[PDB]
Amino acid sequence: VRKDPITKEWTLEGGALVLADKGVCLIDEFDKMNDQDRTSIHEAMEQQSISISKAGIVTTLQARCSIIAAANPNGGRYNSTLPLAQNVSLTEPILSR
Amino acid sequence: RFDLVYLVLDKVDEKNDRELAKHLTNLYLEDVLPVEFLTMYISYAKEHIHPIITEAAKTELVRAYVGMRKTATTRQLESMIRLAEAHAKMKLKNVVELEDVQEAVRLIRSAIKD
Amino acid sequence: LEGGALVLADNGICCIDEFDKMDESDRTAIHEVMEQQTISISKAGINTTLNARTSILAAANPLYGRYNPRLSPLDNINLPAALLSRFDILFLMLDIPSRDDDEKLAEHVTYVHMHNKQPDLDFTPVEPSKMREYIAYAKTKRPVMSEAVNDYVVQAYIRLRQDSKREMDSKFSFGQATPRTLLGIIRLSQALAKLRLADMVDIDDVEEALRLVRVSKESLYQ
Amino acid sequence: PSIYGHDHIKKAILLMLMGGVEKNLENGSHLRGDINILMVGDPSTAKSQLLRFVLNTASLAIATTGRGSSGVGLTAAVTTDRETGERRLEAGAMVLADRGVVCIDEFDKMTDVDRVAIHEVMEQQTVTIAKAGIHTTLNARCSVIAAANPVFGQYDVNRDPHQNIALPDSLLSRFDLLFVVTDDINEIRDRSISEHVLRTHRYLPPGYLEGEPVRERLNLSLAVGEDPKLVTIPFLRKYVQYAKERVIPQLTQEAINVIVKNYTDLRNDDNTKKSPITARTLETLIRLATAHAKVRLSKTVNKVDAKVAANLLRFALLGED
Amino acid sequence: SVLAAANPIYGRYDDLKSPGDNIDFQTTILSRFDMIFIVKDDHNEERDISIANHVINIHTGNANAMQNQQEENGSEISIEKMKRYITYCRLKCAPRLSPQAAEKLSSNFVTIRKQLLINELESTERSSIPITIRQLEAIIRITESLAKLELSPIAQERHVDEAIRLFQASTMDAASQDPIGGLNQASGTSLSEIRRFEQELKRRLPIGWSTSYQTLRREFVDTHRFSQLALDKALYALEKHETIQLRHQGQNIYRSGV
Ligand SMILES: Nc1ncnc2c1ncn2[C@@H]1O[C@H](COP(=O)(O)OP(=O)(O)OP(=O)(O)O)[C@@H](O)[C@H]1O
Ligand SMILES: [Mg+2]
Repeated sequence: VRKDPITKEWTLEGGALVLADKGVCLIDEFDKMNDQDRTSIHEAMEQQSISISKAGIVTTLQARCSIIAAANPNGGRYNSTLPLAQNVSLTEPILSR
Repeated sequence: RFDLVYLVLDKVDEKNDRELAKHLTNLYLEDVLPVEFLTMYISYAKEHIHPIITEAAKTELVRAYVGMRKTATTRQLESMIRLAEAHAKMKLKNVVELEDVQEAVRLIRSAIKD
Repeated sequence: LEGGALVLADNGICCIDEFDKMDESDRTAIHEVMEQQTISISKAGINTTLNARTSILAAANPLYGRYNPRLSPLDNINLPAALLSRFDILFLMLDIPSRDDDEKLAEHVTYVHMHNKQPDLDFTPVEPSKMREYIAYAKTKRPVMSEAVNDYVVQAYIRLRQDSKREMDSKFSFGQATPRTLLGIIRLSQALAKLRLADMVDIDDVEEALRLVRVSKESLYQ
Repeated sequence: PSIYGHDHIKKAILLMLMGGVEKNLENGSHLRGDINILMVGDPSTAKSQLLRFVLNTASLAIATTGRGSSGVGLTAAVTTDRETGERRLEAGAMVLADRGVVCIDEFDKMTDVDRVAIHEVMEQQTVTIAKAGIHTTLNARCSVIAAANPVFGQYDVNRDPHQNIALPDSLLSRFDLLFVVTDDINEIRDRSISEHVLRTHRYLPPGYLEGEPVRERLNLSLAVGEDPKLVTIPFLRKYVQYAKERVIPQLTQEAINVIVKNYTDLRNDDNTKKSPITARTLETLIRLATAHAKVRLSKTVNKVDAKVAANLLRFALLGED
Repeated sequence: SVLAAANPIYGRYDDLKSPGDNIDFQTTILSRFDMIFIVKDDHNEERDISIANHVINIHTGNANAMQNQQEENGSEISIEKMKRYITYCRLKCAPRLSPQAAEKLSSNFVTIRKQLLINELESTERSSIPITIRQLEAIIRITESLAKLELSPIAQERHVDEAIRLFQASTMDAASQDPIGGLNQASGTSLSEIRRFEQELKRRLPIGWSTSYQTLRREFVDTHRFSQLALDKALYALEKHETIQLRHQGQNIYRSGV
């Protein structure tokens, strides 16, 4: 959300997931990322939409995007004697998507 | 990386405490120091004078560093050279000799003592 | 160019209330005044130094409530040790419940509410204009010292330091004595001499100053 | 009458309605005559339904919420006058309620930068504006009633009182009465309160049929002509107005004798109170005694006023009830 | 009105840990919700096959070819018709309770508020899901909402029963998580007394034959081994599907397996 320099009204501006509508968004090093930033794609990964309620703007956008992500396991390397849940830090809500 | 580090100590000593308080009170009591000669001498030594090093400094400096290495890093020798060449700028000269390197090593080892 | 309150009060008193909550930005100015009394000015291309000789009267609030059987006075308040050392005198006034004192305090407070006049007593309130006239006249006066008087000050200071070497204990006292304490002893003797006396200072004046400092120091328990 | 219980808080609100007598003192000082009350308690304890009642019953009342308020919105704001062209000041919530009451809800959820301003108004009762070439002191003499919640969801009796309340001590010292209220599970209390609530929810306004939705619209007919026993609300409003404007009691010695003994007894005891006792408790006793004297429509403070004030403050601080 | 959805900490409910370590919402916000639904997966095969068939019918196009028919006949209505019915009902009716409805609601409030006291005393920790007066007002609102559907001008015991059942399904179920074991201070002696009583019961009673709760109380308590918490120990042994079965209106305790 940005203030328009000319009109001086709050307006919406695009992002990475909106620039890649009907495209592909690639996220390298997906495990070395803040949880607050990672959790922003929960709605876009399944519902394929973005909802904003800020500064008098109440809108829903559209992001029909596919995500291919690459990550590293805990310790930098995979332990084949352990289950998956103890080789990564991600939880079920993001692994199911 | 600091060339000289000094530790100022304050210990409860009767002689030192009395002597300090005495001259402090004497200063408060109402009853060989040049004023601006220092500034002009400093400017003269800094703007015209450039000393050099001779083999007399070589002979003392190398053996002094080795004797200090009988945990002195290589920074120590470049610290001695700077102090010796700064002392040479004093007692106005144009070259270093044994007195300057002796004073420099004495200063840098008295620094080590603390 | 707009000067601050510290600069504004020259040869005057700066009363800093709620000094605990005041920010480090002002702590810089408080630190510098006690050191040199000459305020350096903002960086708006003027490079100005302004005279700021002033006296400081600070009121403090201990951290999280009241006094705490935590032994260190540094733990009671946020103020750094260096900042407190520059202060000439520190006074602790702790509220200790005592059955006798509460009765007189309540009576004194309630007399003011019943009758607006303050409670009449043998103590006589001197007229305030006389207060100002005497204070100004004392301020104009200039004392002077003698060599004999300051000799006993050295003995007092060495006794204080020999006490301070063993005074380091669990609860009482704040660090150790510093030459600034000797300086403040003479500085306080100045005012007690200016109060009524003139020319050379009396020997008992040093005793009075030492007594006031010692009572303030002993206020740490009380 | 739609709140079950909370008798002591309802007495404190009434004493707020009939404020104390303000004393103007030398050195340009004034002793405040307002009574300020804080309520800390568990969720769903009818804290917010008393602030709403005070909003309606009082002559002047201003409502405030912690998170939806700012410092410039409580004291004053610099604006411009379009018609003439100068720059002027616009009043905020605190100064608009001069000789009135301010009811603040979710008081603990207020930001720190917001909470300093209310401090000054609670202490000096004046606002200082030194912005944009407008140097002014504004009068704000208002009574504060506030409601908050503890740090956790519910009050804990196994922890010290200061840990339960997130408010600082300086702010907490400026309230005359702090009421900690707790919901305790008991079958008889539940049976009575559930019966009361179910009786309340079965009320039909006159002129309405069963199942008829309430038509809170008035059909654009704004006005017809353009200009044990309980008491009705307008009569209470008349009583409060008459008491505030017609009686100014003065303190007496025999009441002071009771006040001093209560203060001395309270100060020197090992009981653990929810709030510390200090030299400002005496002023609270005096103010409560003056208010109770006004309630009686009398020009002097009697011993009974001191007894009632003592009982109220003992309940507030100790809960000895 | 507010309709909210959220996930627990760690993603899944993790029934192994305490409810207080699973819900991050404070008591202040949780008291403003009339109904709270905790949703879990049971991983049953029959349900999985039914859901799989239902979802595949949606994708293969068999969904619409069915739905219209029911929407035609008598069992479903369109979105617009239901919207118009909702607005008509909200703008026409506002029911009221009956004297018997209040009596039935007060007793239910007393019961559901008593149960919380026993639960909190047993678990020696405060409940994360609170029960307050708002929970009584919620049931009143649900009763009146149920009455609103039929355009009835009065709410009666028929609606009260369904409102009570909905509240039990929604909030009392969430409150009554019934932890099998938390290894906390509560039931600390039980950490060994459970195994002790299980061994004493399995040595007394072979794999056949039955006993009674009356006898299993009187005789095993004459030795002063009672703990007041053995009511759920029998159910926990039953959970093993072998130790205990309850028959004959709960009177008979039958040993069924190892
Ligand atoms: N003693 C009571 N008598 C009548 N109604 C009550 C009582 N206590 C609570 N209630 C009811 O509980 C509901 C919520 O009360 P209220 O909003 O005043 O609570 P609160 O203390 O402000 O809560 P919160 O901590 O959630 O802000 C209201 O419907 C109110 O009528
Ligand atoms: Mg509320």
